[PDB]
Amino acid sequence: PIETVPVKLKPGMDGPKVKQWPLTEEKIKALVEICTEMEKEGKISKIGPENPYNTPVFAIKKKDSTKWRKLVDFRELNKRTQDFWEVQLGIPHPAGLKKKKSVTVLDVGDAYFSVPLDEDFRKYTAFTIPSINNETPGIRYQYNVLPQGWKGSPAIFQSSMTKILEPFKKQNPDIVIYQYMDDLYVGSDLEIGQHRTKIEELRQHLLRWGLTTPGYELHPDKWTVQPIVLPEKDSWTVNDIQKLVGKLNWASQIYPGIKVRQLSKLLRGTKALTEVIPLTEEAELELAENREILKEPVHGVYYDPSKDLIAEIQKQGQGQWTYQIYQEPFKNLKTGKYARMRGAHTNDVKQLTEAVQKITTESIVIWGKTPKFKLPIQKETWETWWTEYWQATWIPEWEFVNTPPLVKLWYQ
Amino acid sequence: VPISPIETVPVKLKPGMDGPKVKQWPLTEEKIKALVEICTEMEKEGKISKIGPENPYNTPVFAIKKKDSTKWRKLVDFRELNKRTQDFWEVQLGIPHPAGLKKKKSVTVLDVGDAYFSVPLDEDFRKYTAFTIPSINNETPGIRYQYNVLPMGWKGSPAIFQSSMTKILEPFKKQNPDIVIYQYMDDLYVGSDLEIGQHRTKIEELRQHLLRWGLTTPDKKHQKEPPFLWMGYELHPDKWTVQPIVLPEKDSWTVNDICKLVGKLNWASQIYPGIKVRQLSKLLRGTKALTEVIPLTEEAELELAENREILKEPVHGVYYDPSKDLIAEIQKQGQGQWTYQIYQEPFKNLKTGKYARMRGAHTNDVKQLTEAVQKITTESIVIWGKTPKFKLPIQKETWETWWTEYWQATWIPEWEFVNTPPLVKLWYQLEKEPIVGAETFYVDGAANRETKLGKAGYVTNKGRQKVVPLTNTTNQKTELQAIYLALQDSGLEVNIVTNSQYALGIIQAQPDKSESELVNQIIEQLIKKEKVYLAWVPAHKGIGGNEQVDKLVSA
DNA sequence: TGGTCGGCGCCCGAACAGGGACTG
DNA sequence: CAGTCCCTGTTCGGGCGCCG
Ligand SMILES: Nc1ncnc2c1ncn2[C@H]1C[C@H](O)[C@@H](COP(=O)(O)OP(=O)(O)OP(=O)(O)O)O1
Ligand SMILES: OC[C@H]1O[C@@](CO)(O[C@H]2O[C@H](CO)[C@@H](O)[C@H](O)[C@H]2O)[C@@H](O)[C@@H]1O
Ligand SMILES: [Mg+2]
Ligand SMILES: [Mg+2]
Repeated sequence: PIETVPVKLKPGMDGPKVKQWPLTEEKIKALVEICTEMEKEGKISKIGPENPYNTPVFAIKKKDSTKWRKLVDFRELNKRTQDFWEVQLGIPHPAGLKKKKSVTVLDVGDAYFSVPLDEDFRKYTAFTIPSINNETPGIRYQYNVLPQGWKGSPAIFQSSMTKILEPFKKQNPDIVIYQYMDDLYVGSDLEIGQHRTKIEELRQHLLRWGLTTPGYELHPDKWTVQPIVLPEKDSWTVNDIQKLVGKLNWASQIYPGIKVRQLSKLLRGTKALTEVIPLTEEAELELAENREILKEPVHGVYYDPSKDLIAEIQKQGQGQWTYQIYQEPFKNLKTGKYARMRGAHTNDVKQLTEAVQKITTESIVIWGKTPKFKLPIQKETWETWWTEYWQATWIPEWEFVNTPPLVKLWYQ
Repeated sequence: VPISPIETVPVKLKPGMDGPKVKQWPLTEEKIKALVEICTEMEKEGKISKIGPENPYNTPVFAIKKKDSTKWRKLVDFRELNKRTQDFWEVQLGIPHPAGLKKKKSVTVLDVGDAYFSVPLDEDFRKYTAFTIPSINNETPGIRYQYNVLPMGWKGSPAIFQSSMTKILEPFKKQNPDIVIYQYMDDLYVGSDLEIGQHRTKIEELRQHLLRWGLTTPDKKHQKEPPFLWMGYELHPDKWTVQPIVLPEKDSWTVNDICKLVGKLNWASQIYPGIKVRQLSKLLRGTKALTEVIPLTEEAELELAENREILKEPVHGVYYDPSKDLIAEIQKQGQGQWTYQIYQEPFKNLKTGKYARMRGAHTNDVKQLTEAVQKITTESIVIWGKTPKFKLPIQKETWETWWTEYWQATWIPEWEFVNTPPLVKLWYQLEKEPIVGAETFYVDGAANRETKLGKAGYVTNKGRQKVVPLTNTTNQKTELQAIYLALQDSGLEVNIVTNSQYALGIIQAQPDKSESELVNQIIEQLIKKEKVYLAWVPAHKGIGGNEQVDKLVSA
């Protein structure tokens, strides 16, 4: 007996109709067990083909969890409700979260199951469970409460959420707390022990309200950037200077102060690539000045809350991956590199999956948004394996690119 | 007043739209006889009801003879009613494969009598069914009828039946957790490890359960005894095979001929190893009339010959043993053709298949093998819910060299090398660093957008030079041509500097095959080299050799 | 006679997206 | 600084095979 906040799709827009993809035996068994308890608890109830809407479902294990977690891919539904959360009930983003020495992430999705869901909206949460070898037709469900991974669930629950938060917020007025989807981000500058302790107290607050909590520890102040860097060589071959001029020429699309003239002067003839070229004094200084400009920040790059974040990733090899986050081309809000991630030197898809997860997390902490990824992978390759390695409760938007590397700008 | 048997499914029309109206077909009197007897029979059951002209809806009707039977099948063309009926979400997510089935001591295959006609249609929606009956003459009007039950040819029939059937089935399944029931439309496959007498007890008891909801399983299509006929397969206690496939014998082939042929051979390739459709499909590309006659090349003929000979010997697959591993082995068949076998015990196949898809204008065997592995993995997960271990005709070091060096993320799941030739390899490797003592060719080409005329040429550190005129070309084609020239005119080791990103992108992905003959010739030369270093510089930067060759080809 | 529905598979071609290079 | 043209790759609907 609680009022159900009415929910509407964006205007002139129809519900998600997205085919369910094949699932492994372990994932189907996990979902069947999860859903059956959910049906008995009344969170979901079976439905039929009259409901034309469907969203894909699968299961994941969080890092070190060993326990199956139901994950619904609501990306299509969320875009069709996109106006609702941003315009009306959106959570504000604490610009201070990225500055905290430690930030812990808690899965509070279970709480959303408390509140019920608008009777008129439930038709859009439909998801089908497949069977191995198609022994059975699809077992369809729909949600009676606030679904985990929908963008309405934190927004509608925010009024309830803040009241539960309000005692703890007043007992620790400098601890920053942020809510993105099923997760609670809790940052503090305390020492490690105090921080983890304070985390338990927040867990107790949820417990008395009746929400079970199963957390990731971040350190946004540790987070660094990966600037463009020019090599350091005792002697320079023609090929070396040719590589350098092309890099610099591309870099000049970002830092307009780059100059190649004095370095081009070294290439004047028609020379063998391995011929050694001494650098002139004028080139040495031009190369010096450039190395400084690349330390500098780009002119007039700032975040625009209206624009979308775009993330690009490059596979550098030997387990090394570089990324840039931006909104307008060549104006990069952040650039970074990852190395020695899980699956390094054995599995590219696992490494790409990890990197996507890390980058998304950083963007949530920093801008409170997930970027749209440009993924350096074939579409068929990614779709086959990505769910195997996914350990997160959200799913960003992505697209697939094939751009071979004319220049190694981002990584030496 | 009629009667209600099992729970119905609400079915609205699409909003602001109204029921079907369209006049009946000029049905031949011979067909007309069959419907009248059946339709009158339905009314006594309560499947159908008469309607006064207060029902202003008409939709055509026809019928086809039941295959392998004297009976006739009764189809209501609902194309306009579908158009205006609400969309459903199909619950049929695929087709069951026999290789998925575990071995069962006792198996029963039984069919439901009049499947769609035992399932009530939505009460409010019943009005839209209306169709006009026909007579031997045009004098007698014929009665108007509205279905009280799901009708064949509606776009909502399959999903409603499948969802309704599962709801009826579920209570029984919960009661008997150890029975396997494969439910596909109205065909039910029941398997148990119960001894045959006990199994039939459950089988009959299941028949009673379906009876309670008005679902009738006649003895007429009840299979107590092997070999069972199920989903186009013949099921035996320890093995299965496809029901025999007849390939047309025609001496002269039309277009429609090859399509049927091709589509049969694809069905055959799930068990028969090594089926090849490449050359038979070559005959179908860019043809106008389905009726048009087409002659078979000596390629499509030879192919078709070995395809028929494979069918000569009977083959069979086995069933799935969850205890043992799944194994997929792949062979390269040439011309972008791959076949594979999935098995558990050596030489006892669960199923076979082929991957022939040509993806990309320029590609290599390693990319295609990766594609075939992915297709097998997804197929395996559907049938068995797990990924097979892979046996691949590619050296462990070849794969390591490819994937580490490629700029795209690529991966193959757990696999081992099998030394069955032809082995898959990279035909050439580009050097990471410039080659000392090798001649450096600065290459470029340009072409005039209007004339389609162009030049391709190179300049080198030794002073070697060439420029060649070309006709009916493009900038892209001349940049490739420039590279081809440097390869032709160079020794076994050569450094090439281009400003063409297009060409560099093609070549760096180590293609061994291309739709472009020019790229094939470049490949041909790359394979003959000992060392090639390709490097890129930006055009119009006044750099070195590149500027000079740029002037020559621009002229 | 020619004619319905849903599912899955293949191979095809056409229509569409988008990224560089070059043209004014 | 737009507007093309190349060239490539994706999508989608058509035919057929197969199952109800
Ligand atoms: N060619 C078709 N067109 C439309 N629907 C079909 C067609 N074939 C089969 N179906 C549907 C309707 C049937 O009720 C259901 C089962 O097929 P089927 O068993 O062959 O006929 P049937 O069950 O109605 O008669 P029977 O029990 O005597 O075989 O699948
Ligand atoms: O990966 C693309 C592929 O994913 C699907 C279904 O999973 O679409 C989902 O992912 C897209 C890319 O993020 C979203 O834009 C879309 O909303 C979501 O349904 C397929 O539709 C698509 O082919
Ligand atoms: Mg039947
Ligand atoms: Mg040029």
